[PDB]
Amino acid sequence: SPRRTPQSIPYQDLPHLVNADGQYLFCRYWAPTGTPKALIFVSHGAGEHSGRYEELARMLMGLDLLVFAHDHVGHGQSEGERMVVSDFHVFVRDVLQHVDSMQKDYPGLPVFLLGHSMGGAIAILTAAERPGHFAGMVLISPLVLATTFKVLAAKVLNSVLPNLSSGPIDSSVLSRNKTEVDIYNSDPLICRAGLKVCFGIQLLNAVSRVERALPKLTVPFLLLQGSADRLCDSKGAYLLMELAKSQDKTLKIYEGAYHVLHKELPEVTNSVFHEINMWVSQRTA
Ligand SMILES: O=C1CC[C@@H](CCC(=O)N2CCC(COc3ccc(F)cc3Cl)CC2)N1
Ligand SMILES: [Cl-]
Repeated sequence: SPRRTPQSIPYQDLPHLVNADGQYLFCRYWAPTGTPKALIFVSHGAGEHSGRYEELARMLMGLDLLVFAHDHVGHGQSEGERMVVSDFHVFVRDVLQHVDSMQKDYPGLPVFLLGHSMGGAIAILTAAERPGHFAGMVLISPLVLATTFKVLAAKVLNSVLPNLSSGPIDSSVLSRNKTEVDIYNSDPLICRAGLKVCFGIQLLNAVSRVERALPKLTVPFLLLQGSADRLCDSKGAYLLMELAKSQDKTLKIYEGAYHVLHKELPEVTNSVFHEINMWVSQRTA
């Protein structure tokens, strides 16, 4: 019996790769016609999948970039227990595998990363693991940072039952655009389950690792952040601008905006799209 997605579609029918753990990841490509100027991997966030970057990805392909992506393990059309991972580094390992593959097939080309939220944390750790290799990083409200005993309490019963959950990601604080909160609450590829303690700990490892990595980054980046984000605190973006050694770093703050700036009120989203577009054009031209 052919291996199937968690939505029972056979992987022989979809673009895919197999990770070091023997798991199938669903892959997604937007290739320009004629020869590409650069490569860019798009790294999605927690609960979501590659499909949510359709718009951004089409805009990047339109600047003649080869845009590729995959669903992280335990997300989207990829394999694994939903929103669980053996160590956060699996995600980074899997991005590097996909990047190394794409580079083999398009040698010469600069490679960029775009990440949102958890996908931004993965973007940072990926660049930090191959210092000097990435041409640029586009970070949309990356996970860079919530109490002390809830931290200490987690790893206590991470031994007992780590399959206990806290609340789901609260969808009302995702975007002031209610159409996009509706779309989020409707997408059958989005896992809206509670946050498992075991996943909660990996997210804490990620935060911890990202903070140790910040002082070591040199990669150019564009950092977009909402001031009223209840999921990834604005202070994290300020901290990344403080600690990164990158000679080429830009912060744009969207006053009042929630977490998902690429799916916000259209004044914000159109700005987000325009800024990413200008910043990538200037660095591929
Ligand atoms: O378009 C979209 C749809 C989905 C959204 C992205 C969501 C995403 O990736 N999140 C948001 C929640 C954040 C929770 O963080 C923690 C939770 C518990 C914990 F114990 C320690 C941490 Cl650090 C992690 C990252 N954007
Ligand atoms: Cl890691």
